[PDB]
Amino acid sequence: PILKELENLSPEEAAHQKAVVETLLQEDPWRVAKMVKSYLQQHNIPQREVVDTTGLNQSHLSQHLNKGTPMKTQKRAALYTWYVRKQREVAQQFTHAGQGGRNRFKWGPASQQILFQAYERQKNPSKEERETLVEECNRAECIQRGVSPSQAQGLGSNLVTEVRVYNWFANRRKEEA
Amino acid sequence: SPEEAAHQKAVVETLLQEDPWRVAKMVKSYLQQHNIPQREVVDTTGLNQSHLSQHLNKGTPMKTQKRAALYTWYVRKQREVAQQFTHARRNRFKWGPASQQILFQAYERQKNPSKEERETLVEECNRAECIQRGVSPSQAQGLGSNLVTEVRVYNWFANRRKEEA
DNA sequence: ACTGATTACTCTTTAACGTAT
DNA sequence: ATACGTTAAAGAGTAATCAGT
Repeated sequence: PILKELENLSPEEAAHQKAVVETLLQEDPWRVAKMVKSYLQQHNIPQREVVDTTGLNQSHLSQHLNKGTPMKTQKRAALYTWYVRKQREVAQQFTHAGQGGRNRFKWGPASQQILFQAYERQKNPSKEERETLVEECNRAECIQRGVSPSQAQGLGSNLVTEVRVYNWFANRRKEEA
Repeated sequence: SPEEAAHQKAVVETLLQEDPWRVAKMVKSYLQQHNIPQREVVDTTGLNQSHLSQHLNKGTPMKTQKRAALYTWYVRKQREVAQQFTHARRNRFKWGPASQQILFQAYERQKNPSKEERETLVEECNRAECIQRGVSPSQAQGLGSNLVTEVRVYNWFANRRKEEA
């Protein structure tokens, strides 16, 4: 039971988790709202996940990350709690990945740029052209998350598939009209 | 409405011979003018929400049968509006464009009105709305869910005051 | 009165799907 | 494969209510 014991929280690292939340609760909530959002953009974490896990309101949340819409300390604490825990989950997600022993896919900005330029060359890409974009996009989402491309399976639902690539061109071609 | 019982068939029959995007911009203009929510459409007609919005706003095509259900509702709808304004679905209020520039203009003059300013602004907004729908401002009870009230003016100025954040 | 916090509702956007070649 | 025609899901904007100042 080695890996699951890493997974368990050492009492000291638990006090660190709680300490970080208290620190942010004394910082500018607008300042911490930026980084929560930017992190949610770095890993393309739907707010619905936060709304589901936290118990907050999508609008109050959306308002609080898009604008400096204030929110009471108790509710912000839940967001801050979820934040520090998710950091560990995504860390393991990638770490415990690449080896063998209900979120929706969302196109990341880096991949989007890759795809747009490719659409200019050939709007209806060959299957091999499509696959070569998958890895190139996967790598870009990997380096955007600061992880090695090897741990691409950690992207989870945000893992680019050849089917998803073709769809992008398909919908974007469908948007020609 | 037997006098026009088949006129409406002629309307929808015309409309479906008509260009799809043209009739789509038309109903949206109609909905925007009377501030009718797309919900009520989706509720009565039964077409998919996303499809309707993607069609009324961008030109996404749909089958004539589904298109006919919209046209049938559009023709129908005209009757209730005119009949109800003449008479003089818990839909939610929505501010109409002419009413906003009125309220916005009043904003710079006074961020925090008092009661008498709010209620005078009411009628002014109810005017423009009745005018925007080509009906005498006397028939404002027909605006119904879109009838401006004082509490709404306070809420408007309130919410617009929270803009600072 | 009013700020303040909070929310149900409405709708545009998005990725995905099936059908009929 | 491709085009369509169609849509569940995600999020931001809108109007609103309750309560502590």
